[PDB]
Amino acid sequence: NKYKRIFLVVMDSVGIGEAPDAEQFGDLGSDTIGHIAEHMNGLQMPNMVKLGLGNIREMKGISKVEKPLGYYTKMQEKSTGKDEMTGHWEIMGLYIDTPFQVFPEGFPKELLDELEEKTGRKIIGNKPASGTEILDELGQEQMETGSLIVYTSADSVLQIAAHEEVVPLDELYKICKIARELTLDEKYMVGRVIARPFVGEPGNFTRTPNRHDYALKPFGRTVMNELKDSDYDVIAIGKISDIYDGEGVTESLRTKSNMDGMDKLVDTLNMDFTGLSFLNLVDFDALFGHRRDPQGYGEALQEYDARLPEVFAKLKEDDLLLITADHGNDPIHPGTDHTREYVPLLAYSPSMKEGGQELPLRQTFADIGATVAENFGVKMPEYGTSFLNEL
Ligand SMILES: [Mn+2]
Ligand SMILES: [Mn+2]
Ligand SMILES: [Mn+2]
Repeated sequence: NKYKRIFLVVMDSVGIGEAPDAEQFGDLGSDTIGHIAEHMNGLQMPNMVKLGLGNIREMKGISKVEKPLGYYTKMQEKSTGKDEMTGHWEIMGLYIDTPFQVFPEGFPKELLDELEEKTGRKIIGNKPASGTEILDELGQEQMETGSLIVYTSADSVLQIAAHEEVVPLDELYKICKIARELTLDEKYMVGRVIARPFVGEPGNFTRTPNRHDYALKPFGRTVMNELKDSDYDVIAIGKISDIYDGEGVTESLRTKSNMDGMDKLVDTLNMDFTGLSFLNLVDFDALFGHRRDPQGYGEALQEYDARLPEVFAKLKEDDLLLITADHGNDPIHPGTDHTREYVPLLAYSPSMKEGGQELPLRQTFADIGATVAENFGVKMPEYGTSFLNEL
């Protein structure tokens, strides 16, 4: 092995400017990091700058350095969609023709009609909403009628809420399984169906930890699958295990925040493993990008950057750190959807004594997957070109 451990960090939604095909998606002008930097009157990310973020692209407060710690370039998404699954699945060596859909105006009547026909239940709601908002509005009617509250987020999900005393958990799970079957259809391709049971009285409803998720497996065996099958460790941190529906995962560490994500990364640095530690920092996307909150997004990026020196200190000569993103989600852009953007790529090992250089632009996110596979001597993915030898 060239490297014994690879630490892969997806800064979720942290895009570095509109991709060549951004027009198709209505994403002309999109620039996640750049617009955040302008909002902040300069972003304070000195550690990402030291790695060479500014060498990829100069933005307000983010300048190039003469000697970046590691190698740098950006990646272009090759798959059709810009959704949560597509980006991650491509990173791990796939190509995804069929995008997952989002539903800013709610689900098509055809889909909801079939769900009603199959379940014998009425559906109410059918809108994007937080768990709290939707229960405040509809919790009581749901309790009184035995209907189903169906709602969505800004991502590709169909959520079904029902009071635990009115709809038994096992019946709610059965319904979600029906909904999962109906949404494997490119007319309304849903990434994840989520059971959202709740308890309480009107004006005091709370969602319970009896949530169950119904996700799709990646459309192909991934580099994670190949690592696991070759007896390597694959440690998933945050939503990673969920994103891949556990495929190729040997250990999964739940996280509650970006700072907690960095704590778990540090935990894995302290573990003797051989293979991949794979972190998703999701706050950027979930709390700030979708909510179009550039101030909060900027603060989160500064908080993340300040955690990096400890990571640098713990990396060994045979460790490789890869930092990237999965799509954009520009907090100063119309609507609530992701933006089609290039993503940054930083590749650092303390064994890089002369520092790094610019890499050729990665024509698919799958170049990460290919690099990981080549490093560990496992079957190469169908897509992606390794940059291992460039490091
Ligand atoms: Mn757009
Ligand atoms: Mn994402
Ligand atoms: Mn998202």
